[PDB]
Amino acid sequence: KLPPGWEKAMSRSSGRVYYFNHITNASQWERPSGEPARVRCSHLLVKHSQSRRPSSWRQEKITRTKEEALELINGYIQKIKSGEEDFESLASQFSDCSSAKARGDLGAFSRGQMQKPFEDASFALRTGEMSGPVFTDSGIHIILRTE
Ligand SMILES: Cc1nccn1-c1ccccc1N
Repeated sequence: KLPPGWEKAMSRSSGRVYYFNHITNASQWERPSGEPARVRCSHLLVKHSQSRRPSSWRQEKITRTKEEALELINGYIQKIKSGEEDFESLASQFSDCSSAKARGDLGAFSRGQMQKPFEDASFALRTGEMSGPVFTDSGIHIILRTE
């Protein structure tokens, strides 16, 4: 079939085939094109009441539900994909991570350093590709592979 991690899917609303990556939670209409020692990523984190540390520079007590966090992530993904908003702008304004002040940049990293779902998505993204919602003990991430 297609590159590993990817599967064919059917749009429930249009009937048109699309492609879904179960490692990055990315989805796209085009058939996907197709590992490095290190990747560089940015991310936009939305925490929730069950986050390992439910606090952030935005909010001393994060109280939103996981469902509310996922809805916020979904909305940010929509605006990034439509081009109304840039990833970096939304990360700076709304990421519950200290990296928000760096437009979400986390720098480069190897396997072994980040939380596993984040690492797997990061290394499965192509350069310049953005993830779907990625879930970790920290909360819910939108990941952008920059290198
Ligand atoms: C995938 C999903 N849909 C609604 C809520 N969540 C969710 C959010 C955070 C952690 C786990 C889960 N299941």
